[PDB]
Amino acid sequence: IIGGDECNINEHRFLVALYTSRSRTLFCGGTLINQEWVLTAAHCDRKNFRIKLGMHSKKVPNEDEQTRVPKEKFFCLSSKNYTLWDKDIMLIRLDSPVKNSKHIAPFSLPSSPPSVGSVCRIMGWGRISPTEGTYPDVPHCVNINLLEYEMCRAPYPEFELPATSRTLCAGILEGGKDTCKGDSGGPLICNGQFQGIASWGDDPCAQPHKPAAYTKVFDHLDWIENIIAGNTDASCPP
Ligand SMILES: *[C@@H]1O[C@H](CO)[C@@H](O[C@@H]2O[C@H](CO)[C@@H](O)[C@H](O)[C@H]2NC(C)=O)[C@H](O)[C@H]1NC(C)=O
Repeated sequence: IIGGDECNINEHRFLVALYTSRSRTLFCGGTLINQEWVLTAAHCDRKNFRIKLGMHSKKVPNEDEQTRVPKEKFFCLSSKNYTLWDKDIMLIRLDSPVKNSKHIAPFSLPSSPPSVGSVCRIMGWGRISPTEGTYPDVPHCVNINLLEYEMCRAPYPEFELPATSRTLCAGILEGGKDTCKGDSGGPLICNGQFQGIASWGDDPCAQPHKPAAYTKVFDHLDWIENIIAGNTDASCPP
């Protein structure tokens, strides 16, 4: 996360870290949405990975950290394909439930739709330098604005982005605050609700007028609810 500061140790109880099984290299964030399910991005999928819950500092672990692994992973399509404007979502059922603790608690799915002009917060253990390779020991947090999706189209002519999407466009027009490498898959919290999943942004991060795309959680409520209810034939919004 560029342009923020270390998160308060109590403000990210739902934030989880995806890391490799062997080197313990952190590669994405994610969000605990109840006692046994996590939402992250489809681009975060790996054949083998672990999920750390209740983590703040990497080297000075919270006493109540828990580790889980995916028992099941769900995607919009059997191909697990996604695009720059939709389908970048993965729902994970944990191998066993977690109990709430000082540093662990889920973020409920959103109950209202996101409103343009809201102020949102992002958080993760990604790079805190727009260019370098400075990865923090603790997660950082920063506030950004929810923009009209139309805003995300013009800055990226190479992607020929369609007029509508299943993503939210968020950032700061003047630059300086942004998601960055290692934060993707993590949550975008807007006006108190879990509204986005970090999908992609530009590199270097936090450039002026280069906002980032976050998969729109709200549009996927039916799909999420149906999978959790045990309807595996559920479909993402067309
Ligand atoms: C999922 O996406 C992959 C990669 O974008 C698709 O595989 C490509 O298919 C096209 C032709 O259909 C070829 O040009 C590429 O060589 C393929 N592989 C690549 C780029 O690695 C695939 O079609 C998609 N799967 C679906 C739609 O089921």
